[PDB]
Amino acid sequence: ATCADGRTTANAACCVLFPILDDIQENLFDGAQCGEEVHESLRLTFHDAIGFSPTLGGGGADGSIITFDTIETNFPANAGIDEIVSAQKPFVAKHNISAGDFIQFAGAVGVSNCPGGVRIPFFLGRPDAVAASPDHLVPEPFDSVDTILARMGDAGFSAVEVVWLLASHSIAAADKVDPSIPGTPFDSTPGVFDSQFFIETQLKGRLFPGTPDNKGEVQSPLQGEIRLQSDHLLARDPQTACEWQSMVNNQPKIQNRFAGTMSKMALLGQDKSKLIDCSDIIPTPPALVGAAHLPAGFSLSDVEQACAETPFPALTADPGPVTSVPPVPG
Ligand code: HEM
Ligand SMILES: [Ca+2]
Ligand SMILES: [Ca+2]
Repeated sequence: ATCADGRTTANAACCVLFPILDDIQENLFDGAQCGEEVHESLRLTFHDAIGFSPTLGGGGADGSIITFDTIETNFPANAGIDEIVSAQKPFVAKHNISAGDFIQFAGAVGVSNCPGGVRIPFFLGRPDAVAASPDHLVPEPFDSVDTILARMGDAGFSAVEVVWLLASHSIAAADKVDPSIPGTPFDSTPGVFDSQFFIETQLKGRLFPGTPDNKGEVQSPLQGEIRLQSDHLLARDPQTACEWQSMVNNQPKIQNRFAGTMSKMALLGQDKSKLIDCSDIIPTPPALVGAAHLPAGFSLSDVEQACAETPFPALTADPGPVTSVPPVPG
């Protein structure tokens, strides 16, 4: 098909996405950058989609977190999501796609702006949300590993799929875990979709980057990096540790598994055969920058080996003394 301005797409319903793409790239993502709004938009894909259970209910990736914002943004597990919901709302109102479609589209577009990123398949045609998600369907960083894995399992994901989705934490920061240090990333490269998250979570902890005693947090290996309790434990648990380690220095696996599992997440509560493929709209991401490494000052002895089948790979360390990670600009 050929759209209004001459750009082409396989299925013509998808032409509606071109003006939306242009608009969000300029006016939501600050000129196609991999920064705070991209990261928050990716977080939103999960907080919308995971509100799905075959028995507890919820419509999954249905836009409910926007349409029923006054209910959902008040769930404890959704703390801080109100900012990005408020930012996306006027875009949904202005454009001609459902809220569910918009959230997944914006996430996919955003990930495609990040160096090292991947093109996530994107489907059009989710109907409007019917009801708010039930509460207590979004995992929390202080939930037991088995609780997180069961919740994700209930939604349809294997333990290895949870690991692949958590590649998202390679382009990610926290504002509410430790409110004294908002914008503190989960890896040293929050502007690059890379394996540093999987590496740096495997290191022995050293310090709290801000205050002690925050729920859902444990010690981090680096000033200016924060470590979730859940991420600490998933890197070490027998169900997930070998898969976690397998991501290290394997950019093509990170990309391919993230794209496939994000597609599956984007379709929770939906039927792919009742939607239209608009994957060819997503831009081509920039190339990976940087290579897999231990942080400056670290060595292999600082890695906590938790995969029983295979030792952690030796990686070279950046040169020089231990440095600290800059926060993500708000
Ligand atoms: C498996 C269980 C998960 C837990 C317990 C978890 C927990 C968290 C927490 C506590 C934060 C910080 C929020 C704040 O204080 O500002 C966060 C951020 C984030 N999460 Fe996860 N998460 C999980 C899975 C995922 C998944 C599957 C995705 C996929 C999209 C995702 C994407 C993100 C992103 C991109 C951010 C960064 C937001 C920003 O930088 O503005 N998370 N996550
Ligand atoms: Ca939802
Ligand atoms: Ca990264």
